[PDB]
Amino acid sequence: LLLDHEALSCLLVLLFVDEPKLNTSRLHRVLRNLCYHAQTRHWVIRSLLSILQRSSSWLSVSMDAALGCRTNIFQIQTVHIHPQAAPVVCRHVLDTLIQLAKVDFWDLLVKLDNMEASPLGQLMNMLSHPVIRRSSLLTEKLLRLLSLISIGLTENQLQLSVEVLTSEEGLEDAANVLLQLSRGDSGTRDTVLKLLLNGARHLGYTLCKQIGTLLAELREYNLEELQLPSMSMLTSKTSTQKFFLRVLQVIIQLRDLSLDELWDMLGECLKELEESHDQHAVLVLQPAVEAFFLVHATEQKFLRFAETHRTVLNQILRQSTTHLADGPFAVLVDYIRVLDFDVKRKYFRQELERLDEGLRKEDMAVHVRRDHVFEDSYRELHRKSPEEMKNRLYIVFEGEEGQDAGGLLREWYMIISREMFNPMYALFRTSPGDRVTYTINPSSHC
Amino acid sequence: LISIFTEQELELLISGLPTIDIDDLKSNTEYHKYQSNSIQIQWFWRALRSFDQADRAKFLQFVTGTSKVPLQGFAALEGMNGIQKFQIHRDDRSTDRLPSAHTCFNQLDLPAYESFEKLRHMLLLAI
Repeated sequence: LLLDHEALSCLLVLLFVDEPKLNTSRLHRVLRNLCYHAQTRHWVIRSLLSILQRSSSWLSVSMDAALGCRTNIFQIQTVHIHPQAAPVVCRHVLDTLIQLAKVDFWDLLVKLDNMEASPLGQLMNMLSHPVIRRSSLLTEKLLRLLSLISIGLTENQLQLSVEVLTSEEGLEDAANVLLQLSRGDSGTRDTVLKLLLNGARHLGYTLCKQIGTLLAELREYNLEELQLPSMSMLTSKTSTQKFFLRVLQVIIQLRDLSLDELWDMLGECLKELEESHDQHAVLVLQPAVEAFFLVHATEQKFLRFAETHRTVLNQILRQSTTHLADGPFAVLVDYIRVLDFDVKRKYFRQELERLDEGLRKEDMAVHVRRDHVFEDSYRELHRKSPEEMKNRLYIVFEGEEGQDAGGLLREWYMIISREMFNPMYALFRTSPGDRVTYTINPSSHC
Repeated sequence: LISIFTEQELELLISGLPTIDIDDLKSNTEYHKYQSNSIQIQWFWRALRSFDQADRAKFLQFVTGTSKVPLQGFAALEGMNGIQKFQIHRDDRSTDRLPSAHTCFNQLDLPAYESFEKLRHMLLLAI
């Protein structure tokens, strides 16, 4: 017992007073070291959790909460935290709890003033409480905390509502929580999968309603650029598209949702956007298309889709910087007629760079004489390895002055592509019919 | 990884997309049974103008057998028997068959397709 509960309570009052200078990381390391003693840890945490629940004269601490409102953090009449100060008391307590997760208090507190895995249930209930449920910051911190601890039905419902309602880092911590919980028990796996599916079906139903408004307004726009207001609730960063896609990416991460009324009307909507002679107008359905190809094309219907929307899926991919062979649309690598030339060229150049990404590439000299370049290159290079060829070649012409290596390389390559078709090497000969093309010379055995 | 390209696209990848002076091609077009003011020909020029650079190059390769543009212009377009201009022939067979090419004559046989949309679809599927 290094410290008693009054000295710990005096330290814990520091979590309420919001002073920027105060080193709260040092205070967290003090509480962490004190919390190596199991009974101290347990009392500290039970007090911090009572502070969160109570957030949802020496103790006369006036915090500026809003304009013209300087609240007293403590109301003593049984000790309450004035709800204006609460979000800061919550923020400091969740900041401390994140460190304790990496590794009575009120009655003591008034006595002054007159002078991991079990409480996970409380922290999952905490998501329901309004000061937290409002604040994206407190939600992100609490989710980070749960994501650390994770290493019942309502508590998972409250974790999932964090996805069906509104934080990309906080929702990736929610993905970590929901996975690592499902790793725990097959029964929590099952209940969280089926309740994700329930939420994804709600999101899908209202997304089909929204796309139905979009399609109707595109009909009413044409039958007499696209800034249909029905588009706004799809453009939104917090659109049901992004909620639906997030939930499906978690579902598919748990797999290791029947909606043809959505998918066929996404269909006719895409077809009516493409027929409406606007191009980026498709992109307001890109995440619904990526969801379609997530639910379908499991690690056919997606092939008929990529055919009937071929030029549309190409507009999608061409606009997207998502690298074709790391995103969801990688499956279509093998059905290649469904992509544009320059899409396939980009895929080529990036996947080639992916395979050779382990190679450090150097610069490498090639010393040639202007009158023999072809045979000098053959001698220098024809025994070089492919990875040495993959080095950037710079060409030095004997005794010539220095010049720009890029222009000199382009010239050198041009000269080579000419010398290739000199009959003196007997490598290539013109088609006797066309007389401008070239094929392998059957007289190269000379 | 190279097998993602077509036989056209590998040529266009190695030698690059050419810039086609459609006015030079039109200036070096021969109409045999179509005429320069036939509606299918106005559709042809509208279609080929509407095709992007890659589908234009794929057409030139389809009908001439190469993407190579003659330096002097299509007036210097070579064929089997000396300089042969580009040429469009009306294919008097049924118009439910694709256009057909004889690249050594730089020759296009083109059925009298009934509409711009259908002609464009058939040409785009051929190229």
